[PDB]
Amino acid sequence: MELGELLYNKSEYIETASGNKVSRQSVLCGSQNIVLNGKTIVMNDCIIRGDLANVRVGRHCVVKSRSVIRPPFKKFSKGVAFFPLHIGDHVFIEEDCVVNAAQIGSYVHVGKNCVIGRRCVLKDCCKILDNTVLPPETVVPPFTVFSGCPGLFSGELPECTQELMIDVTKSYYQKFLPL
Amino acid sequence: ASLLQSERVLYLVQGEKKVRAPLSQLYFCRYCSELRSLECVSHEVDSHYCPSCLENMPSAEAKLKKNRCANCFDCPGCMHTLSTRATAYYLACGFCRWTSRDVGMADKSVASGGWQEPDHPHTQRMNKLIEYYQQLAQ
Amino acid sequence: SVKIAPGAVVCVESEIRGDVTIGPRTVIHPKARIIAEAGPIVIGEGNLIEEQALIINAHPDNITPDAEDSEPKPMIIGTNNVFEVGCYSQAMKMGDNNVIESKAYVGRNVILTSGCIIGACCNLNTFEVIPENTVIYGADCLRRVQTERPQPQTLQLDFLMKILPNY
Amino acid sequence: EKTAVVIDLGEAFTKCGFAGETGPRCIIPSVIKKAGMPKPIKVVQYNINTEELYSYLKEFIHILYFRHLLVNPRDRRVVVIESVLCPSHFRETLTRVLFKYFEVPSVLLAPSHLMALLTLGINSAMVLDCGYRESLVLPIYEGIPVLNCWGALPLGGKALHKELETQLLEQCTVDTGAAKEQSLPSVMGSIPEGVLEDIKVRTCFVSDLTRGLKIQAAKFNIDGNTERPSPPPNVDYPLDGEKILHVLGSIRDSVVEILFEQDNEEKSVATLILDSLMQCPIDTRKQLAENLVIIGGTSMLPGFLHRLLAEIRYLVEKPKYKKTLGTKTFRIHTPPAKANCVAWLGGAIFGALQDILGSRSVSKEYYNQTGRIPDWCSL
Ligand SMILES: Nc1ncnc2c1ncn2[C@@H]1O[C@H](COP(=O)(O)OP(=O)(O)O)[C@@H](O)[C@H]1O
Ligand SMILES: [Zn+2]
Ligand SMILES: [Zn+2]
Repeated sequence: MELGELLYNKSEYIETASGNKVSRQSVLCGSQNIVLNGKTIVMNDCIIRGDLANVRVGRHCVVKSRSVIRPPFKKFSKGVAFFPLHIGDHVFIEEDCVVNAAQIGSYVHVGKNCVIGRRCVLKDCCKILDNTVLPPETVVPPFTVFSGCPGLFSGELPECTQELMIDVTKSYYQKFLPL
Repeated sequence: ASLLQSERVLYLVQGEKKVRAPLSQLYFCRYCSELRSLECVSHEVDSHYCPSCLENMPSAEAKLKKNRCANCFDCPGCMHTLSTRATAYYLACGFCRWTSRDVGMADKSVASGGWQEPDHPHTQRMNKLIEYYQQLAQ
Repeated sequence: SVKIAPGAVVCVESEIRGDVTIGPRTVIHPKARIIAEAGPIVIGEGNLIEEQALIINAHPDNITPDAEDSEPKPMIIGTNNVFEVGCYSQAMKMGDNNVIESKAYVGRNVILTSGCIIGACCNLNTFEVIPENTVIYGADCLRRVQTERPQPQTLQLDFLMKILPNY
Repeated sequence: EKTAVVIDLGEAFTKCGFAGETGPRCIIPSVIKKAGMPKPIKVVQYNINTEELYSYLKEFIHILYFRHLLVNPRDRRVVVIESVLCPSHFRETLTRVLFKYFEVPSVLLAPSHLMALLTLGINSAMVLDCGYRESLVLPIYEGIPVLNCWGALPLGGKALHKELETQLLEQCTVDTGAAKEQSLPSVMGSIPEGVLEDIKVRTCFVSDLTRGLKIQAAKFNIDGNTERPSPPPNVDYPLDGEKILHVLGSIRDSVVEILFEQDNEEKSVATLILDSLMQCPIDTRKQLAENLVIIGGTSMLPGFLHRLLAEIRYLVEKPKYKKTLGTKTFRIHTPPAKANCVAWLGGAIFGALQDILGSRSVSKEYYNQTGRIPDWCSL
């Protein structure tokens, strides 16, 4: 709201360990294969399944409530297996959002309730708008905005994304405290 | 940029045309002392690239190829980057289930090299008219 | 009131309620919401369910007319059927060889055939039988297109047999 | 020298590409998606303030020169195709945008009718331009446009879109998907122009003269009991997903008739050729009649060229045109590119002529000095 990030008070129940905060409400079925190296946030009722995964997330990663990050299955003639996805640094997944994406780049703002397709690659410094469908096996270049049910080039982003996005994710993390 | 409403508080530019824009969009000019907008500044062309198969093409090759990638294709029904599927290759979309078999294009033995667009029907008549007017203009 | 079948890798951690009738070779993913409110949920072999998938038989909650005498409305589902991420479903009869896409809201009385796909993030409340081997794409408009051949998804289901153990 | 770019700014669609090519590279709706506005504003709009028009054209030309075409604007020349009697302030603005902001080397303001003639190769021909706003005709005799014998009527795309909307609202039958299986009239107060255009193209067609003449008298109902031909089957069209509009068979073949209707004045798209040709010089009559050209996207409508040429030969026998244009042989030219992209193709053929282009075209150095674009009005 007018550049400034607003207050969000968390409850007592949340798994805070080595900077990484993960809501107890949010199930993450397969805790072994999933890894959170940095000071990540995972909001309540969110899913990070371990269906033969290697879900590596960023330094300041944010996943809002009711949102799912599942790896896609690669339809290979040699052997059909689930491809391990790698969420980049400073990644912001918005609320109620579906992600079946392989290799999500750093410094990205994925919009609200937007379905990303199977085996979908996202390069760094991009932005997917809200109520948008990226089809299976699609690529989005840097400094781009993809939107619509087709999921196609809408326009370009501001030049200063790399520097700006840092402030957003770090401010949200700092502003997001217990009550 | 969008999550925080950068499109609220705006900075003004000095010159002929006055514009109200967010600081995120604006650029500072160091040669002189006056910040200028994306509108005010002149735009150039550096490099061309495909959004699917990210391959930096030179300016000369683009003019020959009509600003297009040879390997990658976009579906006609919906506007999305197609994918090569085998059984010996057919072109299919992920969003809509439009195939290359539907319109009746034959499957190619080689993956990329085989696929092509038919020649323009009035291409021979075109060159004859240019050469006539070229001689007449001379 | 549960009719669990061997071979089917239904995960215990997924939520189930009512007079369920489980299929031979079905594979239910965790946090998959199946309810048998009025009539039973009949499941065909190879009918895998992925992520959030609201399958209810609550026509008594939807309308509540107090008509059709008993009105069991038993939820029949076919074989080799992929339920994707966040797709709402409520179909009394549903055919074999059909794949609803992610966040696809299927209607209160919509009958699915073979080789038929619902569009991702597309909602269809209107009651209308789907033609044989035709796909719907987009939310803004339906834009129906007839497919050349039906698409099978057997290999995917078969591999989950190996994964689900110790999860 | 570099291959000069060709742009053709229209109300419905803009043609864009490079000179010495078989057809245009990009053809797109002439609109811009501004932040806040739900429906995108139209870039060409006649009779508005210059500053507001300048901003829209600046926004549009930017999209053409970077997103659609990939080339530096300052490097290579421009060939701006625009119809004769295009509003003064609009053409003055369009040039001022290209010369001031983009800093193009030189613009050439070619009339669309003379460009359409080059594509065929014939030196003299009659040219009808059935566009979006107005269906204009202008006789071109051996390179010289005859402004004296001009002709225009508002029987284009806009007039046809409006006529379709009116007819659909009368016989309105939509299946919303909310106990709307029964015929529901005018659930939506207005239908968006994007939908109406798609219905027109796919559903509606141009009827034969014999069947059309019956349709005219049928809807009139001039002391006759159900004297209409059997219509085509009713086509169901989806509106915004769930809502299914059942289009009546009568609407498909009646909507077009407003173009070819006499309406007492004796002013149709057909009559406009013969009205112009009768006003032409006596020597030029037989050459122009023999060489007819039908450009514009409105004439792409299926079975338009047959109805027009037939309606011509019927209106010839009418006593007004029977004296002058009685024993004349009307023959249509088939241009190399499609009816929509005939105008553009001429500018490309002209753009390929680097030697003549530089001389005829107005240089930026001249515009910066003078500030006076040459027009067919007095200097
Ligand atoms: N391929 C086509 N088939 C049928 N109708 C068309 C086609 N292309 C355009 N049209 C219709 O005819 C009109 C042609 O207008 P156009 O000549 O492109 O614009 P302008 O007259 O402003 O240059 C469009 O508005 C559209 O309604
Ligand atoms: Zn490519
Ligand atoms: Zn497609």
